[PDB]
Amino acid sequence: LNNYLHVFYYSWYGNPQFDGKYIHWNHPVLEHWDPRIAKNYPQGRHNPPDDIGSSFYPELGSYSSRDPSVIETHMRQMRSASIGVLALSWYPPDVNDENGEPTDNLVPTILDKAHKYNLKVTFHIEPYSNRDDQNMYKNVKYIIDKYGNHPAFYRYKTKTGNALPMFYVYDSYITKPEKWANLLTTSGSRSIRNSPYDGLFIALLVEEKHKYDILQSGFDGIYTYFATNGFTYGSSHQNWASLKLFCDKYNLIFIPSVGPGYIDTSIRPWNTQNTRNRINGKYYEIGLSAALQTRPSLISITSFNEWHEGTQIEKAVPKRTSNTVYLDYRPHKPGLYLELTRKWSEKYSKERATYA
Repeated sequence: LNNYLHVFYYSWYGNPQFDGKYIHWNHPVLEHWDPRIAKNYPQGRHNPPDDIGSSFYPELGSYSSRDPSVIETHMRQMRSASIGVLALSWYPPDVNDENGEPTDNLVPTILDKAHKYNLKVTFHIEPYSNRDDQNMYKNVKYIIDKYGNHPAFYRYKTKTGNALPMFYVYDSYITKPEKWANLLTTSGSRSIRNSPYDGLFIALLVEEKHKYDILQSGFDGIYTYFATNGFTYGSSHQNWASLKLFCDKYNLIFIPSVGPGYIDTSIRPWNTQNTRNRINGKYYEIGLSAALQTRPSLISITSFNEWHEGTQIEKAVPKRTSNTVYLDYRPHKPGLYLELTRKWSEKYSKERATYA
């Protein structure tokens, strides 16, 4: 199993059988700002189980994230792809994304199923409202306290030989660098350094200018997130060679993010310009290759199951309804992207042995 390969996991899906209502599968269609353009595009909410807010359709159907057999199936799928760590999208207690319900309750149940299958869980801290250094302190404390002692809880073994919690921080540039300094540098106001709530904090790099923002802040590494090649400076594959060199120069952990494709037109119908076709896994493989060539300490995959954005590697079946033809993995099997991940996971693990 590959402890140096991470996948972004989402636990925000609900259905009537396990939740009493659909959550996320019933997604609003997001109206365009200009009435002239919005007139022409679908409006309202998707009506599951047949009509979901995705271009693809899951083998497990419009599933609930809290269904224990679903979590188990997911774990087995990851296992079969040689992914060791799942980076769990996280919001604080009783907070959630705008189309979801709080998901911190699932964490104990997710950890259990992860350990059952010898997987590790790390945390992907979402931009919850009024996130700053203070409540970031509180929430890092929360995570390490509640979940730190669980056997599935992920720690990365440093060069020093000290195993530390990892935190991926999405949209980290929202908070000013000098506020992050309070949390992330040794002399900071509310510094987590050399305390029991220490960790490797990974900042999201969108733009070139952020290199210096991140340096100031005290972050331990950078990650690119976006599946779309060339959507941002960071998600452009060509800029990776450059970013690796920068991270090695200032002792940062560079974690590139690779995706199978992108299509979110089921919930943003104008946004065809950002669609990247999977071209039967060739786009995913060109991604992985580019990521491997940087000789990185870790690699991340966007995503396991972001169904809305069409970036999932989870199993997907062909499906057609009264007025939709879902995209599928044909001519290949439902497990294609898991099967491809495995091949590249193994190549990576054998190569990584020679730069450790």
